Formats: sequence, C-alpha cells, structure tokens
Amino acid sequence: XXGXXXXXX
Amino acid sequence: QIQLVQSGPELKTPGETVRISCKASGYTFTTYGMSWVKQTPGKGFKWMGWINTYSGVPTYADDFKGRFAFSLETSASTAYLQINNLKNEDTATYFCARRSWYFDVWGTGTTVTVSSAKTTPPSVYPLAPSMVTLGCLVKGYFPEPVTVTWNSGSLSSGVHTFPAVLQSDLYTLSSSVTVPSSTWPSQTVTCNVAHPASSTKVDKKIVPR
Amino acid sequence: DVLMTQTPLSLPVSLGDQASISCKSSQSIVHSSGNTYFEWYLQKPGQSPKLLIYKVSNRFSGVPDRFSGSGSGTDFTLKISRVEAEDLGVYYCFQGSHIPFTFGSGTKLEIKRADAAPTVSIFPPSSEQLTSGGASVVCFLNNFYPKDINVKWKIDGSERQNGVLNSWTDQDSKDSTYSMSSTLTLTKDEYERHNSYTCEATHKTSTSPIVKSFNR
Repeated sequence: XXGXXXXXX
Repeated sequence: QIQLVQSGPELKTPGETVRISCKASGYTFTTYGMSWVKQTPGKGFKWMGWINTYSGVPTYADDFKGRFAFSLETSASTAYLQINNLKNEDTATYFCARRSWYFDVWGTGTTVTVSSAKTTPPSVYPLAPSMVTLGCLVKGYFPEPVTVTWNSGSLSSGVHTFPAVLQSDLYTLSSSVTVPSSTWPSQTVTCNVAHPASSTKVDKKIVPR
Repeated sequence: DVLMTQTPLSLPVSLGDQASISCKSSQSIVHSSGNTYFEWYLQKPGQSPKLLIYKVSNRFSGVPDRFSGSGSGTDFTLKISRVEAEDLGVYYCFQGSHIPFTFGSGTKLEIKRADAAPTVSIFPPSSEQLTSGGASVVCFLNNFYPKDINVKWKIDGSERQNGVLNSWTDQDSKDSTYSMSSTLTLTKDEYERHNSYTCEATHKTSTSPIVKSFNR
C-alpha cells in the first residue's frame, strides 16, 4: 500500500 | 510475479510442534499485513489472526490465542506460523494471505496432518483390461493423503483420480487414465502413488494381462 | 463472532444462465470507517482461493465483468451472468470489518450441461492383490452428466451389495462432467468360487442399463 496495515496509519 | 510460497505438507503426532513458512516474492513484504487462515473439510475457513509486517506485532483470534505463534524474518520476506502441543483437530490446510482492503494474494497452502494412529503404506494394484482406459487401485494406507501421478506427471490429460474413502480396510482410492489405444502398451503408462506419511512411493507400470 | 450464512448451499445453473449467490451476516458488517469490507472469493478443488469482489461491489483487477456484487449492511449477493464452465467451484463470502474476520460456509456452483452417457470400463483383480488374499473388481464410469447414476453389481447374475465402495470426482472444470469409481472387493476365496462379475449402470442417457462384465 498505498495504505493498509488493517485500516490505515 | 507476486507470490506467497508456503512450506510443504507435515505429519505430526499429538503433542508435537510444527512450524510453517510463507515466503513472499515480487513485492515488499513489509507493506502488507499477513493473515493466517485454517481450512478444514468439516468447518470451512477460519481466520486465525494476522501479523503486521512493518511493526512485527501479531494479533490472534481468540480460538488461536495460546498454542499458536506468528513471527517474521523480514530479510527473507517470510512469515512463520508455529503451532505448539499439536492436537488432532489442528489437522487442516493452512494458508497465509496478504491483505490491504482484501486478500488479493493467497499462499499455496500447507497441509498439516496430526494423528496418533499407525502409519501404514499403500498397496498399489494395477488395473489392466480407439481409446483405452487403465488405472491403479490403492488400498490399505493411512493416513491421507496419497498423491497419484501418471508417468511421473507427464500424462495429465484424461486422468480421473478419485477421492479416498476410509473403511475397515483403511483408505482406498483409485485413479484411471485414458490414452489412445494405439499407444498402449507401446508407449508405457505407469502410475506413481506417493504416500508422504510412510515415506513411500510405488510405481506400477500397467501391462496387458 | 459475526456469523456469515450463505445461500444456496448448492447452485446448479445451466451454461449461459445467471447465478445469484447470497450471504447474510448476523450483524452489520459496516466497519467503523463507514466502509464495508465484504468480499467474495472463489475456490476451485485443490486450489487456493481467488479474490472476485471487494468492498461489496468492486471487481478486482482481472475479474470478468460477468461478476458483480451488491447489497448492504447484512445482506449481500454475488451475481454471475453468462455462467461459463470455468466458473465451477465454491464461492465464499467474507467480512473483514469486525475482528475476528469470518467466512461464509461456501456455495458450490454446479454447472448444468448437455446429458452425456458414461464411458464404462471394468477391471479384474491384480495378481498382487490375489496373493494377499483379496480380490477387487473395479468399474470406472467416466465423463457423464447428470451426476445421478445407479451402479449395481452382479455375481453370476445375482445382485451383490456387500463390499462395494463408490467414489465420485468433483465436476470437471473443462467439460463439466462427473466420473465415478465403484469397487467390489471380495476375499480371494469367494472371488474364486464365481465366474461372472458385472457392473451395470442406470443413467437417464440410456433406457436400459449400460453393462460391463469380467469373467474369471
């Protein structure tokens, strides 16, 4: 990602 | 080119420990969280939890808090799943899958079989009689699975390998292969029956009666 | 946990027709963010799952437009228009909104194709098996449709029922047919006291049974 990590940072 | 390649099948007895690996290639490992999912024929898919590959922190679903551990080796783009004090019920296919807002890439799956029963290798029997059908009957083995190939995998078309059935006589399965009649017995046809559990493979060439 | 209930359990659909598979969650799967992390996966026999739809209705890269998803809150439906042979498999819904993430039990998509008569082949016991004291007669009934078939074994003309083991393959991803193995296992002692072993199959493709036999 782009993002992710279980729903954002 | 993005792939999650998992370690091979394991057979353990209750109380033992096993460690499964899931190696990512084609992308930066630390950019996607990695989940572990358990699949069994009588319960379906169960999400076990996941591990944040950047922070290294694992999250376990309640049914997997205890005997299970997720870890990483980022230099090798690998996620590990260790299961301690194995139970019969841990018998399943385990998948790692990466997740951003969905599981776009799933691992190849690792089947773990846990049994206290005596391993018994397969008796493999040849099945000989424009197209001709041949086969192999595989009996008396335990536990599952057995892998069947024809000509070490080079004969893949026209093959039917049947699901195993467990009975008093333990597991039985069969496989048929159909080839042009004019090519047998002139171009040999051999079934290879592999049973990882017993560290045995039997190759039976089918010949005319 | 959020229970995911799928319907139908089995879904036979003719090639070209549309198939609709649904999933109902025990509670709302709208994530705190307002997004709904709901996906549809397809798993073929002996294969890893493949993503089809994410965030309820978004087709994942590479997914045919024949696949579409809709719904909201607790009820969702995957629609597959113009069903093709390779669509065969088990479809699963999944929610990634509430921990623990959970999957539906799966819906098996059965493809309805043109009836096909089975190709039947019978095989006698191998010498290796006879040496061990057993005697299995095997009958393969291959590439037929519909799946519905009855196999009867006869020994010297008399119906025999004990000692029969049947097994069926999953539908074929290429030709959408089914295949079946029926094995009659006797002891060598009993096998050697009889002459004719017959496998006969009743299938709608034939007014009368398809008969294959082996004589000792």
